[PDB]
Amino acid sequence: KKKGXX
Amino acid sequence: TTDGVYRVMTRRLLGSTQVGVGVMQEGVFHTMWHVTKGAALRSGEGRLDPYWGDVKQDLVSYCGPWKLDAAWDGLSEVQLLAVPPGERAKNIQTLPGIFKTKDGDIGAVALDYPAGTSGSPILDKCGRVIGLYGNGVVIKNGSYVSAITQGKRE
Amino acid sequence: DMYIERAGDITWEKDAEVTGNSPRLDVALDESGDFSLV
Repeated sequence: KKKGXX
Repeated sequence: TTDGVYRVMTRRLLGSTQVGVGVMQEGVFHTMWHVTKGAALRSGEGRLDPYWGDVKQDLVSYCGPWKLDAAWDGLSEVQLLAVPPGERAKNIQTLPGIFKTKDGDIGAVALDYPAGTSGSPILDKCGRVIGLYGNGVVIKNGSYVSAITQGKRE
Repeated sequence: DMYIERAGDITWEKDAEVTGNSPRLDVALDESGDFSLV
């Protein structure tokens, strides 16, 4: 979330 | 310490790694908390010390209080000044969507970039920074949407 | 130990590529700073 794996 | 957009690098992992991006304005460096977890930063021979941070807003400022106070007008297209790892800074124009929350509505941009792009600035047509890219969600179809995350200028 | 590297001016680019849509999403922000879909 930060989407790279998230 | 010139104004502008900066990569946030670390040499703790293999080689040199870009963990995020930030904005230098008015003597203050602005990035997202999850990029630095509030650590101090080297800028050449000098050191930047954290000054303000908030995990819930996912923001942090160095050398001074948060300076960026422009806001999306809710109508106009904006530009992500994306600074991807290992790649040149590039502007991407888009019309923001909206995060609807119990505490009001937040602009959001549906642009997907590497993790180390976190902290790249989102700009209005006057070149003012309306927020930082990289705190978001993944939509029912697997696409990424980032809030336009803007701090408060004390 | 982290360091910064200048990458550019902060400026609007007249000829910029346009892309991405404009989703309207109900979300929640938790105390850890994570957004979630409702």
